[PDB]
Amino acid sequence: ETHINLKVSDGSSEIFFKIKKTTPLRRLMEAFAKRQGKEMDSLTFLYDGIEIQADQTPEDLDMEDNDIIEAHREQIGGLPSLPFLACISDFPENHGTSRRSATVSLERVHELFTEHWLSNLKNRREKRQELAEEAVYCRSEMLSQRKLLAAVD
Amino acid sequence: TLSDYFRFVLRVGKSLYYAGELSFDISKLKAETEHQQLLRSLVSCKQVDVLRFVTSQYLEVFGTCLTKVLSGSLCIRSDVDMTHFKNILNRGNGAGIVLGSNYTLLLFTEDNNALMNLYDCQGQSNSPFWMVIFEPLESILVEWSAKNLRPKKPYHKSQSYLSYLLQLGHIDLHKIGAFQATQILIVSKQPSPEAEELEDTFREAAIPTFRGLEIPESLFLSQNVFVFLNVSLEDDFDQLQFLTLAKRKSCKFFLFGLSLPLKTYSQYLRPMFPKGGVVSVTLSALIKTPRLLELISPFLEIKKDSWILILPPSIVDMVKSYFVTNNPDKSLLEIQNLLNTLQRYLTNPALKNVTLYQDWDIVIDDSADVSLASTLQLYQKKNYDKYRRFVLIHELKNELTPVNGLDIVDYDEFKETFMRA
Ligand SMILES: [Cl-]
Ligand SMILES: [Cl-]
Ligand SMILES: [Cl-]
Ligand SMILES: [Cl-]
Ligand SMILES: [K+]
Repeated sequence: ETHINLKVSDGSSEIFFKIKKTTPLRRLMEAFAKRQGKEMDSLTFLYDGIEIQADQTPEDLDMEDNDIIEAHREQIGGLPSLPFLACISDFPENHGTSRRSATVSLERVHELFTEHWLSNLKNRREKRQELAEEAVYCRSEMLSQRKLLAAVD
Repeated sequence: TLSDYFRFVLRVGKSLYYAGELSFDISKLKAETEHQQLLRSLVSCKQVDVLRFVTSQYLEVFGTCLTKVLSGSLCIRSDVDMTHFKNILNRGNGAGIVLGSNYTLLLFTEDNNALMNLYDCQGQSNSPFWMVIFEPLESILVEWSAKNLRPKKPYHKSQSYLSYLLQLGHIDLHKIGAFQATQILIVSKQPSPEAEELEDTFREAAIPTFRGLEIPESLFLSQNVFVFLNVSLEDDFDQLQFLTLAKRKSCKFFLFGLSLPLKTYSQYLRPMFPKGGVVSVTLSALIKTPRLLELISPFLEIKKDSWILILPPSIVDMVKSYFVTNNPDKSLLEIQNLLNTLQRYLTNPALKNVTLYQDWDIVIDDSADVSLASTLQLYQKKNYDKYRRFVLIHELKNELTPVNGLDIVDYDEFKETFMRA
């Protein structure tokens, strides 16, 4: 009737909200951002493919009980391309690539990326709290890449 | 510019042997407007060296980072050794790849069921070969891809990859013997991305791990206990209720987490309360027990290497002041004699481990006892890297509010516990 339950998710973590349909989503967005040490502008919330501004209300978007809002972090360097960079090898004239040779490569690529990310911290204007959550995000992603590479059948 | 074809010589491998001269229809790219920078490069290109390779399976799974621009069948104007080039692609079950500055090329045969579907290769079959053009990758990335042979710091099969990543991130838990712990204790403010990532690391090693502000007393009793404080508690760690008990129970302490100062151990991993300790006395104590300094002197001798006694530089003038205040009509000849004893224990460097607080170290308070107790507290915050214990001898034990990490004991307590050794 007066309130609705919403689910904000970034694919890995979900949070539920109880808010009036007549109140601006600014509070909901800035709340979610806080739990990730992020600024509200550092993320992008979108409901049904469309983005949401800080003044639009659940009444505007005509949101319904138990609906979802997808939060999307801004891509981090070339993080998503790392495992692909490791798979590349010399043209097989005589030898053939090994699945172990790929994981060992991924180790080197994960190393290069890290050393570069850390070295890049001077150029970062973000706060400590926000860069910390990111470093942890990077490592969990890199870990996921490793598990996926070793899963190749 | 009137040409509709991208024509080039194809060389392969470390021998750079000539496979042949090929053509690729780019007329579908001339109508577009977004890839002019790309097309100009394609045209001026007259030679393509295929030196790298990637399997089909890896492309299907990790190839989405590529941005497809155009795909089609290659045309052979001249065939020097294309047969061999085909055989190798088929045996390798993959595609030759070129990571250029202005574009990315994939070359594979029509026998490659995987890639024929992965890139919707349809239309005119000009030859057994097919090519796909993607947008170039960031310079930095291509560079890593070339240095992707071997890591500088090798991953060990016995360690969890989760810890190895932390290791690369300059948090080397193995260097501090963390993985021989009998209990892990993790503490942090919220939100706590690092703290709970750390919990994961140790839960993987099957080491008993607990996280939170409220830690049960029983968890400190293990043989080899590790206490990890997140950087977010670097200035409030003396609010942890369990701090002193932990020190008593021979726990090892570490600061961990990303820190930005300019904006064995590792950079984002730091020891706390390593060894030794600091001892100070309150005025209320110096009066209840005048002999204190010369009476705990022997303890300082033994611990001359890991311990120090620390008094404020104004300690003589401090006693005197509070001696007059307390006893306004007490004789003066007695005053000088009591003061000479302190001045003597400071003036004459009898002990090398008898230091004086720096003038800017003293925390001010109307009560001298509160002042000295607060100065030691501030000393723990600024010297947790040099000393483990911080003991304050004071007349009445429950007269001062406890400070986490400190031992506020009267002489008798100090006598039975610390001096018994
Ligand atoms: Cl990312
Ligand atoms: Cl990292
Ligand atoms: Cl915690
Ligand atoms: Cl870090
Ligand atoms: K213990």
